[PDB]
Amino acid sequence: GEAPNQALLRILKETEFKKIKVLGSGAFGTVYKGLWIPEGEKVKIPVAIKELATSPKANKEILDEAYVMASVDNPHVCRLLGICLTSTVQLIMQLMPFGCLLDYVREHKDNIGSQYLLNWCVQIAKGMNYLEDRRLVHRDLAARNVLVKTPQHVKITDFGRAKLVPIKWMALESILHRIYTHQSDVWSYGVTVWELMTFGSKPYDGIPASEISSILEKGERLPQPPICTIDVYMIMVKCWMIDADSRPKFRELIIEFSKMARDPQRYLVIQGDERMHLPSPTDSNFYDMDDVVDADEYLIP
Ligand SMILES: Cc1nc2cnc(Nc3ccnc(N4CC[C@@](C)(C(N)=O)C4)n3)cc2n1C(C)C
Repeated sequence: GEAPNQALLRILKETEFKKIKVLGSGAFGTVYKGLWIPEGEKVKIPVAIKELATSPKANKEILDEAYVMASVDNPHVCRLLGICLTSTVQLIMQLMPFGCLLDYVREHKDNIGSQYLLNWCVQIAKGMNYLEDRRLVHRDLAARNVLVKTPQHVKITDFGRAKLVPIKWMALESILHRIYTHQSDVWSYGVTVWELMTFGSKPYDGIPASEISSILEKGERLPQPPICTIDVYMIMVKCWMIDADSRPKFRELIIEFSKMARDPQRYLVIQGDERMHLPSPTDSNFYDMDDVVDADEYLIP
């Protein structure tokens, strides 16, 4: 029927890695900043360790996420580095030093220009088009689930809902009939773009989740962000059509945003644009430090 999933689930020893500090704590559990020094490899890989109370059902949920996360390999998608079989069960992931895009745009508004915004859109569309190739429906795309490796490199994450509720990011078919397609992820992509273009605003702020279904049914949509030209807003609007097949395809979104990213100032109007600066790996003290290699450069055992 379908193609066999030959992905390798890597089991890592507790002694092979160390927890440095806590990066975040939520519904899932706690994420730690860590270092992974494999076997006798003379490498130090900066990692993020996701950790869970212990219950059999919670372990199933974390192992389902590990399954999906180990099954992906794309420059714009977060891959699972391995798992550690403690009583708790820990997921070892790539350290994304700048955290989530949502908090990033909120904290750096005064230094984010049209080039970065448009490049981010291209990058998310690429990651999403890859998930579509792998026949994978995300079911939770949002600016909080896009992580920042460097200000110039972002990746899609959170496969806790990914298959083969976040109302304000969902397509109408999903809210009304629990239908989830790749075109339903396109609706979520539209909202994510709106979150970036507004510098991290909350979609439909003050409006309760039960009112959203009616609001969308009537024909109401998220407003035009002040920096958006009709060109960019038209794209957002198309991702929010009632007819799923009328919405753009991710491959088309790559093309559309790429054309626009070649002339950013023509599509986004930002006060003091281009005079803006963000940390680049060509900056002083951007990075013991000896033998530190990024996960993207550390391949196989
Ligand atoms: C503040 C912060 N700094 C981070 C550095 N690196 C990662 N690394 C990764 C890589 C892939 N996936 C994830 N996780 C974080 C928790 C997750 C379940 C989610 N909802 O974003 C996916 N973290 C996550 C980081 N965070 C989280 C808590 C948003």
